[PDB]
Amino acid sequence: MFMINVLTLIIPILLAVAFLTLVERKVLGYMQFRKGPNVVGPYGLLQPIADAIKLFIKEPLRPATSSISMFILAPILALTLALTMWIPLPMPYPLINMNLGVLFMLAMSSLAVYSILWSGWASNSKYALIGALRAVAQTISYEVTLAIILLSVLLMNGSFTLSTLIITQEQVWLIFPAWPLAMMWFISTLAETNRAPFDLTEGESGFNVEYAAGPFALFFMAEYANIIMMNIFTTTLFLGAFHNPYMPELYTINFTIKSLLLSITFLWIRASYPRFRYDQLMHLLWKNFLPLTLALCMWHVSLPILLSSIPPQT
Amino acid sequence: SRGEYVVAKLDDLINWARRSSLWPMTFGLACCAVEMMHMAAPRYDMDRFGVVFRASPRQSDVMIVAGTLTNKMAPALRKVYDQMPEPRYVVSMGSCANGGGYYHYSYSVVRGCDRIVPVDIYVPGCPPTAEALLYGILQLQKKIKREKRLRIWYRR
Amino acid sequence: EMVRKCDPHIGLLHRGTEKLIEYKTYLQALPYFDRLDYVSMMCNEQAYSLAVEKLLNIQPPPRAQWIRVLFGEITRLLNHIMAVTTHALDIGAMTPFFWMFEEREKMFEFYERVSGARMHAAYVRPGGVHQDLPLGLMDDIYEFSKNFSLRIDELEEMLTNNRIWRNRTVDIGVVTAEDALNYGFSGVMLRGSGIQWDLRKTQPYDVYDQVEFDVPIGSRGDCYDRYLCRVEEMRQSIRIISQCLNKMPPGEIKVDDAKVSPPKRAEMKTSMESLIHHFKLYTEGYQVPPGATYTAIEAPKGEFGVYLVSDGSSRPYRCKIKAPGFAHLAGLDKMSKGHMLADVVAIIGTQDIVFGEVDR
Amino acid sequence: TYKYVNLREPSMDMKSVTDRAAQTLLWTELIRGLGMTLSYLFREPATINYPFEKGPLSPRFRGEHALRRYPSGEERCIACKLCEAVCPAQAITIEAEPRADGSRRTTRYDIDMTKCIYCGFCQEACPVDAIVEGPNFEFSTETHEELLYNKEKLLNNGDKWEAEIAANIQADYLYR
Amino acid sequence: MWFEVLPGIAVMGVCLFIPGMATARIHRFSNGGREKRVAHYSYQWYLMERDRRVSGVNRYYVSKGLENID
Amino acid sequence: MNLMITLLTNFTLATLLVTIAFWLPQLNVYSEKTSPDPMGSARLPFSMKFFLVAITFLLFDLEIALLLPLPWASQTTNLNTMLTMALLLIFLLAVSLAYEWTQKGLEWTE
Amino acid sequence: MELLQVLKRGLQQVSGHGGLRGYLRVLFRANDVRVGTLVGEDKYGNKYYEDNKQFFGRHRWVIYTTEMNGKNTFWDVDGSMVPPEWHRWLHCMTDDP
Amino acid sequence: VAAFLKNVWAKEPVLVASFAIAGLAVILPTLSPYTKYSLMINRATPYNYPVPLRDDGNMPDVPSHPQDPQGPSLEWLKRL
Ligand SMILES: CCCCCCCCCCCCCCCCCC(=O)OC[C@H](COP(=O)([O-])OCC[N+](C)(C)C)OC(=O)CCCCCCCCCCCCCCCCC
Ligand SMILES: CCCCCCCCCCCCCCCCCC(=O)OC[C@H](COP(=O)(O)OCCN)OC(=O)CCCCCCCCCCCCCCCCC
Ligand SMILES: CCCCCCCCCCCCCCCCCC(=O)OC[C@H](COP(=O)(O)OCCN)OC(=O)CCCCCCCCCCCCCCCCC
Ligand SMILES: CCCCCCCCCCCCCCCCCC(=O)OC[C@H](COP(=O)(O)OCCN)OC(=O)CCCCCCCCCCCCCCCCC
Ligand SMILES: CCCCCCCCCCCCCCCCCC(=O)OC[C@H](COP(=O)(O)OCCN)OC(=O)CCCCCCCCCCCCCCCCC
Ligand SMILES: CCCCCCCCCCC1=C(C)C(=O)C(OC)=C(OC)C1=O
Ligand code: SF4
Ligand code: SF4
Ligand code: SF4
Repeated sequence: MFMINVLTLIIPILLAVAFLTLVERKVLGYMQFRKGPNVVGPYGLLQPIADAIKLFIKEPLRPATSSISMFILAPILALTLALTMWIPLPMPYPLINMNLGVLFMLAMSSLAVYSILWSGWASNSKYALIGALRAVAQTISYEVTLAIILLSVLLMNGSFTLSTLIITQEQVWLIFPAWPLAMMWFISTLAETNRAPFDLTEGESGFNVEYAAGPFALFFMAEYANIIMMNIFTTTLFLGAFHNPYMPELYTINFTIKSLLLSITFLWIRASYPRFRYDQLMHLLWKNFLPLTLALCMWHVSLPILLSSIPPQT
Repeated sequence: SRGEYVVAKLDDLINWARRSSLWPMTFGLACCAVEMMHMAAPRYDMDRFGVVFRASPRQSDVMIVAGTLTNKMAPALRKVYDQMPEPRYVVSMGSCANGGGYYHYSYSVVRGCDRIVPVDIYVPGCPPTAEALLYGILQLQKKIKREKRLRIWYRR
Repeated sequence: EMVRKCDPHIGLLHRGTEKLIEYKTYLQALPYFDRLDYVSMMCNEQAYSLAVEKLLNIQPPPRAQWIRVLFGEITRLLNHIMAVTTHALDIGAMTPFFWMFEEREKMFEFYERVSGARMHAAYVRPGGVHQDLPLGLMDDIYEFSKNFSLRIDELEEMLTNNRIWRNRTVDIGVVTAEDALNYGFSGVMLRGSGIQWDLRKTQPYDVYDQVEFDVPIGSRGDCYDRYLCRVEEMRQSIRIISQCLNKMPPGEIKVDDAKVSPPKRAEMKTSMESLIHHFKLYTEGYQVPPGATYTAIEAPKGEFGVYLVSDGSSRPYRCKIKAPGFAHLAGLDKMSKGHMLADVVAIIGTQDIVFGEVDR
Repeated sequence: TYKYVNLREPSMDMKSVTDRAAQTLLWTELIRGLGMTLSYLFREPATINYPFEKGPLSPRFRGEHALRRYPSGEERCIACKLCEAVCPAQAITIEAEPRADGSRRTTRYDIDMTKCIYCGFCQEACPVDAIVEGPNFEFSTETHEELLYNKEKLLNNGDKWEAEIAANIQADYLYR
Repeated sequence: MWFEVLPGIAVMGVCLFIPGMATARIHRFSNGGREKRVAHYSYQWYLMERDRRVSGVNRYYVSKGLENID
Repeated sequence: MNLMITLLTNFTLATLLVTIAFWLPQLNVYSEKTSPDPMGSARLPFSMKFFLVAITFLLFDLEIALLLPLPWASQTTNLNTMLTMALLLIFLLAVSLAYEWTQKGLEWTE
Repeated sequence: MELLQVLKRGLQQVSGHGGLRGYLRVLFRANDVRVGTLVGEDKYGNKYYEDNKQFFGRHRWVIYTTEMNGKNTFWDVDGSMVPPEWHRWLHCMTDDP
Repeated sequence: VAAFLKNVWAKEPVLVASFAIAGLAVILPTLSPYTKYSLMINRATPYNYPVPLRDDGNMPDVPSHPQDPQGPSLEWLKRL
């Protein structure tokens, strides 16, 4: 019965990632004064299916790899981590209810740079390796503000428990006491997933260009699973919905609408801005987000003490 | 028979998925690049056909040779063609890619890109309009729709 | 991260255009100029036409000159839409590309209504223009111009005060005025450096001394002031188009010398002299008196010049083509030093470089 | 007669400095750009439904070539080779002879459509309106030599498109 | 117009609605019509194992009330 | 236990999709390809700056590891000492960032 | 409320194509369900429609025949299927069909 | 002390906000009247069992029952 619950988690993940590609092409279409796909299916609803079947019978690109083993391991690690980030998510009840789910997600997202690094070294292109090193340095840079912002928010929660974060936000959204943390958090999640305006793997080579159409599609769907997941996590973390315990589907509808709007906000940010130069988002992290993040971490340490608003441990 | 019916339906499925998800790599060589950009512009909008705008050359399905092919760039064209995964198609757009065009008798122009790469659709014009190029892309989709890969495989 | 040396290898679109001009007549060599700066077609037509008309010692009629200035500024809108939106597209701002190519599609409809082709019109000829404006064209040019300032305003909303766009342009590619003059820069490449120079003002051609407009001048010599100069040149092109639509005169559109411009088809089929002149202008062509001119216009990329040498025959002996992008891409190596690799694509964008005119 | 783009000194009073700092810390122009992108989201797109909806053309449009006839069936081309003399790409190849009724007619009228620059100098050099460049732009082929039209193909394009070509010439002949 | 993107958003939203609805119904099916017992701390697990021992059917969720005493 | 089952299911589905993506188009018989990069054969030049930003990540990540028990440490009854040491750790992370600034360590990847 | 008028226009687009069957026919062939004034029909079965409230480019269209010159064109519609007398009207070279 | 402050707020508003929020976090808990209640609530939270005292006979402040008057109270927490 638990295996049914695991499958009803992870097969809808793959379906939502499949149709997120359609939603991105359509929304980026209408924001660019054109249409998106509307020929292949009715309203383009068969475009992800057609594209999956196209990519899974395309010729293998057949690279000469420096390592065969890490070239196999990098998509496996990417998909495994992108599927295990979902299991503590309280929506309203997590699959795995763990006491330290926030730190679990921070750890499993910190492990996601090995897929980039191993795929960059497993290619024989030196320029692909340079791009992989830039992508890893970007991701580990923004993980610093992820961890410190996330700590500063959970100083209002009381624990690392993700389900407690719903109880924390029953009277007000947590974006009201922590909107500067929310906006630096949101741009840091935008820079974690290598999402525009932080997508330098498409700014003028990607780390995974030596993969065939199948494995590059697996990297791509792990990336969009990370995108939907971080939007759900940001929704749980700052926009926590009403939860009637006798009617859990009210919370499920509410966090689903908010997470969809936040994923469309990712789609709407990539339809609006040019890219950063690489040093410019390094400047954005180290010289702008990190001093404010340390200052607000001092503020959110000292603030529950000075107002007598320390959250409970349990 | 059953096997002929099964390979016919699988041919229809894989031809549908290939012609409905064509990814182009456009050699924006010369003035035909401007008109390929108009075929991507919101009036015609290739992206609603499933034809994405500027896929990378190692994942694209069709090479649109849009412009004049000179002698100095013909090995680069052929190298990008050899780096494309199969099934790869070639749309020749406009007169210089088709036959040399207005620079046919030049010392430095390849007289049509079909001296360099095999070509599927010849799209005529100087430039052909964006609507004429979109006509050529839909004709390429119709050419993919009547492919018989698995039927010939079953009959061999 | 820094760039020490940038060596642009070109000739990938060298077509031997101006050797092919030597084996063709003057009317036959006119459509090569549509294909040099292939976003600025009728302007290069105008530069070649002014060169041949200077060597022929004839002048276009006034309505032909107003049609040439009208379509030159429509062409300038085409080229600066191409310039600004691809310069933003290569940096990452992909959305005003699609927002402005619908307006660019409508100006290609203007070209197609007046000539029959959307891009390579062969419309501005030595002697005037090929054919008169069809009825209702000026109404639709007015309907375009009445709304196009809002399109510039929302482009300028998306880019100008955007801090990501200002980080990618403000201290990038700084060119001094003396180095821009020494490197043969022209147009916006001079005008971002604060040099007050514009060939429509200083060395005016067809009726540009009769239209009223302003020249946008930069202050810092960078990518960002050149962006602002191109946006403001789209503004001033809308201004000149309004002045051309109001001050369009009646009359003929070819010069009324039928030994230079071909006669009308009604009188080609009626008059003996007109049939002879139609015959000889479409088989031999007109003879151009011997001499060498360097005729330059203010194309939307800068000074576009033709050094045309005639020997007295109906075919050009020599036609050297000065493109702005040739000297601009030569100065790319100086403009890219002390910058990063991602700045190089922005400097290649701020120099408006179309390789058809760069390579010929 | 000139203007200065970007020669503004920003005001240094506390009001304007706090305006610029609220812009820096609260991302006001970034919300402006998101607003303009959201504004195009709710517009009707400019996308026509090709092939069922077509781009607007004029009667001057220069597409596929056609040899025309008189209103008696006699072909208009009297073999004068003006079109191939003016042809800037040398796409037109003409051979002629007197035929059985002594008329001056072609035995070869070839147009290489892959040399052709579609500029229509042939249809304006033509004294009898024989060669025209008609309104067809949807004639893409699968083979290169299918774009090498001989006299039979061009006369068949004339017979195919004449009902449209005559009306386009009827619209535009008073400008020519 | 813009509402053409809403079918894909609807499909994706149903696909995001499925996991939480599924785990809520599976938790109510596996735990006697109630929520799953949250045992983050060893006292909660002690009470839960005591419930499993006092139920007599080796199921923690089968609750025994005042009817189980005299 | 349910966590180990879920990890095994996620890893098995990932390995199955990777096996399908590496071996479903291998069944085709397409063609043998001869096939004879911005740098040609020059050895990868070392960047000191990428190493410095990775080490700065590592040291700030250790300081983050010290900062991680604060939502538990706020529950103590020695709150003046706890608040003093929390502000002292975040201040020493800020002093590390300031020294990384002022000796030009955050330059050309600022 | 004006959303009710939008829903009524959608339902009368379903009604205008002759029911749900003709609605789905034109949806899967045209990728387009708006109704127009039937301007005419050629000798092949192509049906030519106006709608002058649509913008310039959408205001004239053709629903192609399902069989032309022996070829099944139910799914294989083609821009060259338009005869020349309707090719001036459809491409807006004239106001007159 | 005022021209330098407007200068750094014009040039570097991120860092001015950073040092200002950090200064408030430093100085404001010493000026707050509610810092005392944080301590009082953390000591009012009964994690352990209240191990009772052997009644020697003379302990007037220790109750015999939870509902007795003597002993530590939490009226301040319910009221605040
Ligand atoms: C979670 C739901 C969504 C959350 C909100 C996010 C929605 C909006 C997103 C818009 C699209 C953004 C795309 C990416 C943008 C990247 C660029 C960018 O913005 O860079 C950040 C910019 C960078 O600025 P910059 O780099 O342009 O500035 C120049 C900086 N120097 C001089 C160093 C070169 O700003 C920040 O870093 C600010 C981050 C947030 C700060 C929040 C401060 C709150 C107020 C604190 C108190 C202030 C008063 C003082 C104390 C008073 C005490 C009483
Ligand atoms: C959580 C929800 C998730 C939902 C995911 C899916 C979203 C999109 C749903 C589908 C949308 C509509 C699909 C319509 C498909 C096209 C049908 C069609 O018309 O096919 C025509 C084609 C040829 O027909 P023919 O008979 O030749 O025509 C000549 C007639 N004189 O005939 C054929 O091609 C043969 C028939 C093909 C039918 C394919 C149907 C679509 C497959 C969808 C798969 C997913 C279904 C939902 C799964 C989740 C719910 C269980
Ligand atoms: C034993 C017998 C069976 C043997 C094995 C076959 C298994 C089933 C495979 C699918 C059904 C077989 C037929 C496939 C389609 C054939 C018909 C076809 O191509 O119809 C064309 C029609 C659209 O017409 P079109 O040519 O595109 O015209 C353009 C518009 N002017 O096209 C349409 O209307 C849409 C066609 C959609 C095709 C089916 C839907 C996609 C496939 C779904 C199942 C597989 C993938 C599952 C999910 C993968 C991961 C996302
Ligand atoms: C290259 C190799 C292959 C790469 C791809 C696959 C590996 C990477 C992706 C998967 C990563 C596995 C992570 C496993 C541990 C995660 C941490 C963890 O267990 O946290 C959850 C929870 C802690 O919370 P708490 O509620 O306090 O504990 C329960 C108390 N009621 O604690 C629990 O619930 C405890 C449950 C029992 C203990 C579980 C032990 C798991 C098995 C050992 C580690 C497996 C991974 C080894 C390889 C790592 C990557 C190389
Ligand atoms: C006491 C409380 C705790 C304080 C420590 C904790 C702070 C939390 C935030 C952490 C910040 C870590 C990094 C700080 C580095 C400071 C040095 C620095 O950045 O100097 C360089 C800078 C000029 O920048 P530049 O080198 O040109 O870089 C390119 C960008 N233009 O130079 C400058 O911009 C000048 C910066 C100094 C002046 C800032 C004044 C802010 C005043 C706010 C009001 C007072 C708040 C109370 C605290 C006292 C502040 C002096
Ligand atoms: C298990 C496999 C599920 C289906 C595959 C993922 C869903 C389809 C995504 C298709 C796709 C789109 C639209 C796409 O645009 C794209 O290019 C950026 C891809 O990467 C190569 C894609 O994979
Ligand atoms: S066919 Fe014509 S317009 Fe096209 S690239 Fe060639 S010269 Fe330019
Ligand atoms: S359109 Fe021009 S290039 Fe083509 S055949 Fe006529 S004259 Fe020659
Ligand atoms: S088509 Fe016209 S110009 Fe050409 S040979 Fe015939 S009559 Fe002369």
